[PDB]
Amino acid sequence: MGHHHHHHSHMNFNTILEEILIKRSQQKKKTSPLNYKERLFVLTKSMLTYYEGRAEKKYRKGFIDVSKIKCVEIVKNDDGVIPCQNKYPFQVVHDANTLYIFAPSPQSRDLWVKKLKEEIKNNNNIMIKYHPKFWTDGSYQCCRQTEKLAPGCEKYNLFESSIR
Ligand SMILES: [Zn+2]
Repeated sequence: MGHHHHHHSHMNFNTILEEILIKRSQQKKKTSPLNYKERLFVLTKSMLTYYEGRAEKKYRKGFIDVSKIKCVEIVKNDDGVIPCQNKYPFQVVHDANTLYIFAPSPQSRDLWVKKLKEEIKNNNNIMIKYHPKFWTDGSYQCCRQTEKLAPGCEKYNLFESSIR
C-alpha cells in the first residue's frame, strides 16, 4: 500500500540562494528526538521555505517569513563534537523559537548567514543581542534562560564588518 504520485509545481518566486540544509527540530515533551532533517531549503526576500515531498507521512511543510526573524548568526559551538553528519551550523531566531540549521559545508553556512543578515537588516523585529550557544529546551546553554525568547546574552552586530 501507499504507492501513487502527488507532485504539483508549487514553485517559489525569485530565489536568493538554495541548498540541501539540515533542520534540527526543537522537541518538547512529545514523541520527537533532536531530529536532524536534511531537506531542500530555498531563500526568497519574502520567505525561507524547505521541501519534503514525503510519499509516506503527511509531514509538516512549514515556512519562516524573513520578517519573523529576530537574529541570524553562525553557531559558535561550546561543545567538543558537532552531533550531525553536516557541520558548521547557523541559527535563525524567529517569532516562535531559535531554530538550528546545519550546513553541508562552512561555505554554505557563510553565504546563508550572510544573505539572511542582508535581508533582516531592514526588519524592526531584530534583537540588538543574540544567543551564541545551542538553545535546546530547558538546557544549560549560554545564559541558561532557555524557556521563552530571551533578548540575547551576547551583543548582535546586525551590520558586521566582514571587511579585511
Ligand atoms: Zn543566552
